[PDB]
Amino acid sequence: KRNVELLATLKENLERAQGSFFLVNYQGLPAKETHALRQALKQNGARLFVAKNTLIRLALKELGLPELDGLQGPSAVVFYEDPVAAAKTLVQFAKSNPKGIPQVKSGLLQGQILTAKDVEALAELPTMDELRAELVGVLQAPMAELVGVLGGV
Amino acid sequence: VVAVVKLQLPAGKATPAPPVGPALGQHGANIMEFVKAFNAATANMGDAIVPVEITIYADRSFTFVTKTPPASYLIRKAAGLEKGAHKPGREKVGRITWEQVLEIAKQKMPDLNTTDLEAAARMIAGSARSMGVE
Amino acid sequence: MKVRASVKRICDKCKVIRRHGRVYVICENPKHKQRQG
RNA sequence: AGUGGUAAAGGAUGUGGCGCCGCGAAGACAGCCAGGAGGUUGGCUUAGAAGCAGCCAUCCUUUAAAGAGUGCGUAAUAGC
Repeated sequence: KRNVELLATLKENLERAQGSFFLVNYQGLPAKETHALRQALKQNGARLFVAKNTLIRLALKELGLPELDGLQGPSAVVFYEDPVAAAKTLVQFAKSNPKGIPQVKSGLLQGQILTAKDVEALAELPTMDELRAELVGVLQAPMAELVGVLGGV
Repeated sequence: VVAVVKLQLPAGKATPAPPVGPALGQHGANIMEFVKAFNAATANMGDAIVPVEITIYADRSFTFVTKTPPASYLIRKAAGLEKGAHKPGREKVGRITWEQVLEIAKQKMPDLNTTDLEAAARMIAGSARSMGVE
Repeated sequence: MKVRASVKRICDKCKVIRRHGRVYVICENPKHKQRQG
């Protein structure tokens, strides 16, 4: 009685469907304006529980049961928890960045995030509005393993 | 100056009596008798909650274009809800075909919050309930 | 209003106020001045 | 309470006592913050219901989880 078997058995289920979730303080948006950034989530993403506005103690502590390295990024204040795991997190990050940014005074700030398995840095989560299509780590290898003939030209 | 107001008229008629309307023609708008112009528009839209809905520019004007029927209404619009002819219900002309609800939208499922790939299964269950198709 | 008795509140959210053995109901509507002490 | 120091009907977020109910630290309630979500838009009446006018509706998607809208209301509506 009463918080444990209910809701708690789904908070780690829809957030464990993979390994690449995030966290954003969403709320400062009217029902109509709020149903746009969330409802549209399917577009920029794919139902990815981009933090259905959990709360606290439940989402943060939840890390224990699952052991997602404890998304120790930001539990204070609003807690949305952008479920980038249940959808297709990667480059869609931008679809949620500009939306909750280019509209109203700071639509919805971000919090934590796990890069496949690592912890997404606060200051290193926004600038990446566009999930590196893997090309990044590939834009300095093949073009950096064949450029001594380009200064070879 | 500038600032308009929201409004929801019908989908078919145009006669502007009390809808087009102490609403627009007051709080902010122009001209009246939006009916004549409503018929030339709502004619192709009006039978499942169609919001546009009612404004007033510097003319004012005008008809043309539209929105469609509200979610539920637009979901079970292919029913008939011919009921209500007395109290809350409740006899004769009730069903609308199990497939109809789906066939009716189907298309009738574009403009909606966030998005929906089905308004005849989950969308119908809701709106339909408001009418009688629970 | 008063009455050496009765009082089962009223104004849908009419208050049961404890004041001096004074069974006094307080509300937001004069209609309820319930003085039964 | 001065009951001690006569009284019933009956009234009560009196006082103290059970023998019991809510604790999801998946950290409580009164206090707080913000959103108070899109089909929700006639059924009659639509002069207006497009929850906040009367004869019932008891469904759906959708997330802060969802009010078949408990409530200040007029012309619907619009605001709490």
